[PDB]
Amino acid sequence: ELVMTQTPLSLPVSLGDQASISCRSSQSIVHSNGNTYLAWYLQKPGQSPKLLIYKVSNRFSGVPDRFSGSGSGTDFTLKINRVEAEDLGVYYCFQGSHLPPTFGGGTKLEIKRTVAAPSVFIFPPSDEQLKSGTASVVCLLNNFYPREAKVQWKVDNALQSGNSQESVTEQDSKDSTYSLSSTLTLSKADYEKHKVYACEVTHQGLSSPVTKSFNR
Amino acid sequence: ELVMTQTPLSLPVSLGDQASISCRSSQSIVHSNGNTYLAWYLQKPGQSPKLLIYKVSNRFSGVPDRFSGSGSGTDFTLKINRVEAEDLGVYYCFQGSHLPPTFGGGTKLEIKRTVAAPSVFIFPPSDEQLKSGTASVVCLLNNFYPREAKVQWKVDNALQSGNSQESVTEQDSKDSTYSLSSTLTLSKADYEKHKVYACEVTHQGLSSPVTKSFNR
Amino acid sequence: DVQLLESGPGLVAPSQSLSITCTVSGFSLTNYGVDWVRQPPGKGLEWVGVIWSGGSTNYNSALMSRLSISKDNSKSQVFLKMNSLQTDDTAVYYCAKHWGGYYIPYGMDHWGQGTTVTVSSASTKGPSVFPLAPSGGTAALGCLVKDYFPEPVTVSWNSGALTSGVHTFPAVLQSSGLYSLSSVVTVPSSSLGTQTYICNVNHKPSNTKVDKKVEP
Amino acid sequence: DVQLLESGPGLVAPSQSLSITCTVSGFSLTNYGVDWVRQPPGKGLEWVGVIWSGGSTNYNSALMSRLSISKDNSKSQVFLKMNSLQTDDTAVYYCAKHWGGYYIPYGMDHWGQGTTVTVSSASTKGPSVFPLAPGTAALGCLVKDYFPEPVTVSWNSGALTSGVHTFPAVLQSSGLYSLSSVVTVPSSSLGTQTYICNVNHKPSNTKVDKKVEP
Ligand SMILES: Nc1nc2ccc(NC(=O)CCCC(=O)O)cc2[nH]1
Ligand SMILES: Nc1nc2ccc(NC(=O)CCCC(=O)O)cc2[nH]1
Repeated sequence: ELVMTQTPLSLPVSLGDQASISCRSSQSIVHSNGNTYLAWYLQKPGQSPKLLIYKVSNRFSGVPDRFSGSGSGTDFTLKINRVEAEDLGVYYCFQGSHLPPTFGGGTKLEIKRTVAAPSVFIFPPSDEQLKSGTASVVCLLNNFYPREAKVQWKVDNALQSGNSQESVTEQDSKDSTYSLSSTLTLSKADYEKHKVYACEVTHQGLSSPVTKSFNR
Repeated sequence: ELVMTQTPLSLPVSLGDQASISCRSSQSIVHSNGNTYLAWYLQKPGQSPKLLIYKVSNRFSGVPDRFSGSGSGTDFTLKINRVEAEDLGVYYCFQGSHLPPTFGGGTKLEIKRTVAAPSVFIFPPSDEQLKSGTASVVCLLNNFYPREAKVQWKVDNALQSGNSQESVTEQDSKDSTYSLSSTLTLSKADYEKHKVYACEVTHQGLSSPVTKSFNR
Repeated sequence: DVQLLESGPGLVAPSQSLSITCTVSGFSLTNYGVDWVRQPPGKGLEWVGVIWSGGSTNYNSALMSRLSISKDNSKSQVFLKMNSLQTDDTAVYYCAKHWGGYYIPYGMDHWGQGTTVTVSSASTKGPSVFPLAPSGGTAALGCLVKDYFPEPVTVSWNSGALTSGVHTFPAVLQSSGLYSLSSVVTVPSSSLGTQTYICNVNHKPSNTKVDKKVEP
Repeated sequence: DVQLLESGPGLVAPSQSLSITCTVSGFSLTNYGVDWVRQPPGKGLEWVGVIWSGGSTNYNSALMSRLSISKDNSKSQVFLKMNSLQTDDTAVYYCAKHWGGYYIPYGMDHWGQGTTVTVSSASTKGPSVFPLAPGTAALGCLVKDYFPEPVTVSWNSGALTSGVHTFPAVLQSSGLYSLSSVVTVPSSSLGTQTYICNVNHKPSNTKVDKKVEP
């Protein structure tokens, strides 16, 4: 059985720069009929995979000329010229010359754009939820770059720990930014034992750490 | 970051033949100080990994000379001469020249020996279990080769399906055989409705299917 | 116009069997092969198997003892079955149509949406949905979708009418073994008084449909 | 003489933290580096990180934002901690001592037995143990309905080693595990010789010694 090896696993590229991805096979994927059945697929966030390239170097209908496939035998390469926001996602190579066919591990294209500070918002538990016996406080960090962001919860000015979870979105296809939500969860009892709930946010696009808060 | 590619995934070898395992690095693992930090580990069934080779080709104390490492730059090979029963398990390469160090995926060494038929045994549910409401019926196939075996349950000559589960041991380090259990789980009420319980076995080493059974 | 859609049961117990149907439109299964591909959470795409136009199949090495693919050309359906489900088998399962070539496809041109299979002994649960009640000329509002199992939920706004400004976060598994996420949307502050915002949450595995008005 | 032993909590709930202690003997942590390596069920070995003799550390790319390795040289102890655990993190976690070389080890020469971590919201459950009743005779124990892994099985306190086969456990639709352990013995022994399987399930702190009679 063949092994398809793709590097790098993750590939930070600046808008408008070129991207080069490697895909190697453990043996020749040249068929005895003389063709080499190697395809490249792109899977964008929240999408199913799409066919970019077939037979080493042939563009699938509707695939821009910025994308090109080359190589022979065991060593193949995808090149993307003038990378754009929309090119983001995980690329895979796929060998179909020999049974069983296999995908490579994938290479994740991450876009490097200019710094963007988050817009920060905080939300108190809804009344409904409180009357169900639990309090979710949410902090939202909208459309920022880079992904690295620090979020600290403070309850009556005491820094919290172990009582919250974060979710970050996939990088955005239109402007190459992230959004993050940290949710702080508490029993109603604990929630009502306190007054000021604040979310303190550190990010490279902010001048000092920004805090958003409310009094319960 | 480096990728270590090991092939094959699985390597069936005959007792006394040679085994050859490949380990490929996506970039050179020659350090700037001039050493190449590539080691090989064997992990035997139910054991922790053990170091065989370090710095490409140096045997660890106590490792027999049937084992040797060779190679350079990106392409490395472990050769095992005169494979023995005890050499069974999963071999892994390991690159230490570059941060972060990485294991390959592993190559599983399967030993190929002469045909051996299973000794078949059947066990009724214990009384203790019956008095709890469930009836487990166990069929055991002991010390056979090859691994492919067919176990069928029949209840009053009625072929069963989807009410039983198999477990197979790892290959044996002294005799290169497998053992296998098949458990037929039944509610107490469904058990007591029937009389004859039978496990029927088909194997390469058996000249016709062997049935073992009991009356409840 | 070419379509492929997966139909699955969402939640299967360990040891039990998975049955997925691909329903196909705009081409004939008599003239095209279909592949089955899968993707474990956070992990790479895996080729599972294929069913050729004439009805023959081929399978993945790792799964082929538990897999079987069949079809009904007359009904434009293709079936994947798989027994003895493991935790490992939790994945998004895609069917993809073959395109190009003679006896080996040049690629997979059209894919279904994927259907999500979680392998687990836990029981289905529909979400509780709470409002997130509402920057400079801009307002964030959203919905907290809490305590549901298994994935996915679908979230929309104003029955799909409101598309721009939406961020539906990846789910996070809580210590309770239940999932939670939040969908947010940025709106004009000048609209809050005249426009109503209802978030539409759909959890198919539990057959639950919840519409929550998010008021100031 | 060199020994490494991992001590873990067996079952951690999703989103929560792991803390495993490696206790070491026969060498000084002031002189050697130790690695952490892990193995998801059925899967390959993954290097997790290291803590060098001097106290610096390095980490796995995939885990490094949730990982921290520290140690107490005087107590011969190394700690691994990891936060925000996912199902993914279910694995056997080994510590291994560094051997050879100057600033880069030639290899890892001694390893601990490994400790098993299941990331799950379910609760601990001990096994029910039932006999499998017997010139060669098979007898065994059925060890059923336990969560999480592992269980250990021995016969006659470990006196009886030969002809033993303890089977890989299977997960049942109930979300509980089950295995059997069997032993082949002389039929002439069945009247004179006693046969007890000793089952130990450390997550539920349960221990069952069952006597298997004809
Ligand atoms: N989307 C795809 N599904 C498949 C399935 C199988 C493919 N290749 C082969 O079967 C190779 C056959 C080699 C031979 O000619 O014997 C290729 C392929 N591509
Ligand atoms: N068992 C092992 N654990 C480790 C950890 C790190 C290893 N290699 C390096 O740190 C290379 C550093 C390269 C340099 O900076 O000189 C090598 C290694 N082997």
